[PDB]
Amino acid sequence: VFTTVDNINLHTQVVDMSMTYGQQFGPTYLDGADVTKIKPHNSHEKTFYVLPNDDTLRVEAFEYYHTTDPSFLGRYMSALNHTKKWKYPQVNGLTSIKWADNNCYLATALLTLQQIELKFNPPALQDAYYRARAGEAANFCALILAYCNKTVGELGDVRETMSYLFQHANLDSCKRVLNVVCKTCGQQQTTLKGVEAVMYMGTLSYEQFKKGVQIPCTCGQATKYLVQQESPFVMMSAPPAQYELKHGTFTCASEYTGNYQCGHYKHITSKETLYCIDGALLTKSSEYKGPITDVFYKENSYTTTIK
Ligand SMILES: Cc1ccc(OCCN(C)C)cc1C(=O)N[C@H](C)c1cc(-c2cnn(C)c2)cc(-c2cnn(C(C)C)c2)c1
Ligand SMILES: [Cl-]
Ligand SMILES: [Cl-]
Ligand SMILES: [Cl-]
Ligand SMILES: [Cl-]
Ligand SMILES: [Zn+2]
Ligand SMILES: [Zn+2]
Ligand SMILES: [Zn+2]
Ligand SMILES: [Zn+2]
Ligand SMILES: [Zn+2]
Repeated sequence: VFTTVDNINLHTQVVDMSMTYGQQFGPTYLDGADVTKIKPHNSHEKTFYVLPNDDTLRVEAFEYYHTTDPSFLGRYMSALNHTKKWKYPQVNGLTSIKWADNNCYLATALLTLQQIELKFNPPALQDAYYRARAGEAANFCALILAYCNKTVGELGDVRETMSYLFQHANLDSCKRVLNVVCKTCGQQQTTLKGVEAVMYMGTLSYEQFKKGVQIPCTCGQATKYLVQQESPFVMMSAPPAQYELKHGTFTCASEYTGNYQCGHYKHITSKETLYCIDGALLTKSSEYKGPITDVFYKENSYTTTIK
């Protein structure tokens, strides 16, 4: 019998058939199911996931997941019991998810991550991220739910899910410098780094951010524009409104229709033409107009031209 916390460093233990796994190993999981109350069986003699009970397992658990929350393995194994049953079709060369248990926001996020450049700091996230691009995205979706502290069936927001994931990614080299102009106060330059340098809530178009956005001032309206952007991408979010998506001006977008929270997501991507991925469904179009809430753009190093 093998016990592990990372499926890498395995620990071989000797088991019997009298006591259950709970008494011998603590809460133990096979695949995604809970074999805590289940007694050992013949075909079980394989590797089992156990909650860390010593310092060696606690250290290995942090090295793989970068978390010390004792409930993390439980939330992760509970989500995996559903995600392993989902279907992950290949739509337009991308891995999507067939609709199941309100996974519309998870599918839009999964398709978005396969199109932007991202390096995850937790090794467990990075390893499953690679398998997700290759078609095996069950572990990756389950880990996303665990890190975001969300459960299967819960209604998720794509912008909130991306932000949670961005905080577990290497965005240290990302830098955004803004300039807020105000006729009374003057000019103030602010520098953002990391997660805050790649996301903005207000407008959907990256060009309006470069031209200037009407932002309030402490004295009372100013204008904020982008001076310099050094990031592999930018995420522009705005409340759901009708927007015009043109081929070649963006990478991918998030469509939200329906009421607040209990609504549905769809993924729009710009290839040789505009593609609409709704789980397992694909529709193409030369132009698009609909309710868009998130737009992702590509970037490397931008520097403004206004004094
Ligand atoms: C699907 C879903 C799941 C979870 C969730 O959790 C939010 C709670 N969270 C704070 C923890 C939200 C959503 C969700 O509805 N998302 C969508 C994208 C959404 C729709 C609407 C909206 C308004 N009218 N109608 C008919 C729809 C408004 C907005 C909106 C507005 N302003 N903001 C910014 C500033 C925070 C966002 C977001
Ligand atoms: Cl960490
Ligand atoms: Cl992390
Ligand atoms: Cl609202
Ligand atoms: Cl772009
Ligand atoms: Zn970490
Ligand atoms: Zn389910
Ligand atoms: Zn299920
Ligand atoms: Zn002012
Ligand atoms: Zn849905």
